[PDB]
Amino acid sequence: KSLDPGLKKGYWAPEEDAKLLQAVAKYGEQDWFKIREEVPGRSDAQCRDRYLRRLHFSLKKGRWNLKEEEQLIELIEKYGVGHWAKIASELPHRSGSQ
DNA sequence: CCGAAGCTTTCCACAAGATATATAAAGCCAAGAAATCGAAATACTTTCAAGTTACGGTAAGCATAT
Repeated sequence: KSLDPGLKKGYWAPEEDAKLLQAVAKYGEQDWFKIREEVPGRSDAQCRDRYLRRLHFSLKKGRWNLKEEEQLIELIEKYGVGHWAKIASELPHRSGSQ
């Protein structure tokens, strides 16, 4: 992911909407190294997390309403702290980075 | 009549030798098969590198309420 003349460190998504999303219909959630052979300027390490955190559907999103604090309480009540402990290994897509 | 120059081989002698059984106990040497075991190569288990994906850690620059 460094010292590579073929990678691009941009911030926006130039042609990423077509180069990266086609794999959704092409390959499964495995063998990401097959994708970088066709998409230039993108590395698999960042592409995995980009795909995951961009195409996820089940996330706690929206405005902080009068019912979300109970959701946070029941989330931190499942196993413990969750953010950095080992219990994050079983949390489905509830990684600490988010 | 004085002087000068030419022991290996091939056969008779016939009295011994040679090749022949025959037990017969005894161990060994000696070549041909049958059984046995050591070296190991073409294979199987496991070890060990080597890159690689699932799973996160902090941190930085932009949207919007007060």
